[PDB]
Amino acid sequence: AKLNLAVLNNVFSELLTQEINRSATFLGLLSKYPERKSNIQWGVGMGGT
Amino acid sequence: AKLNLAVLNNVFSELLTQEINRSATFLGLLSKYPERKSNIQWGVGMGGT
Amino acid sequence: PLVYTPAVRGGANPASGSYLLDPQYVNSGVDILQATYGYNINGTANADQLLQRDAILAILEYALKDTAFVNAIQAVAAGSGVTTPASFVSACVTKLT
Amino acid sequence: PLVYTPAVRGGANPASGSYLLDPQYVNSGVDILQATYGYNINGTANADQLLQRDAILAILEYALKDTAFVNAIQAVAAGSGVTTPASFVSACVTKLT
Repeated sequence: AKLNLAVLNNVFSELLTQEINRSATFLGLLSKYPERKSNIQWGVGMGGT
Repeated sequence: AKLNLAVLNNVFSELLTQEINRSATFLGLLSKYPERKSNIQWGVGMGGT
Repeated sequence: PLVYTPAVRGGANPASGSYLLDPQYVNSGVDILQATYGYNINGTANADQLLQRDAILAILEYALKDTAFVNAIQAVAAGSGVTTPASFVSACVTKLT
Repeated sequence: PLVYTPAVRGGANPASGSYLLDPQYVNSGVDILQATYGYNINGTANADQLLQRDAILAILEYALKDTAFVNAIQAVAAGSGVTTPASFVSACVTKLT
């Protein structure tokens, strides 16, 4: 018979390590703008003269 | 997929219950004495006259 | 057909999923087990794994506590071809088929 | 004859007798056990209960993790008359002998 055998508690330490790749590299430099409109309209100038 | 289903820990509490019976009543009233000899000798007197 | 319910009395199906096994005395004498059983961690159901989890808990709540099952799995391990126990677990599957 | 070692690498025979099992992923998918195994707490193991302890730790480490043993124990539970699983283990002990 062991005295404090089955009454031992286990405690996880404070060492969470995130081990995935999540990163917005290209989204982090696109110079974000807000737009509260339905669609994005601009003019494209071809030739013709 | 729980994010802390394997980091939660099992901890007991200070509630040790004395279950075994180890009592000593008749030893507790015999008026103990320290005899440091080999054997105790006294005298018993019968009749005869 | 088999109609197993989780044998841990107050708390068969938990909210967290850490279905804490009750401690059990495994050699019919001298040892103790003290398991847990975390639920769904790499998927949810598959509608087949609910029947395989219906047998993992049955072989773990009841079978290792039993004294006639453990004397049977003792006898398989004493075979003439049972070493390095990936062959122990394969020489008991062919007993179960 | 079975030759066997405790499967966790640096913790084979512990000093305190609390042999912490390493967690295995049991249902081939989605679950986890994280068991322990206390050593001699109700006496000693008297030269025959070492052989039963030799086979309980093999059925708990190298067998529940396997995908052909959990499918072999699934098909017994879908048999005939295997209800109230104190008879599931008694219908499994007849196959092992």
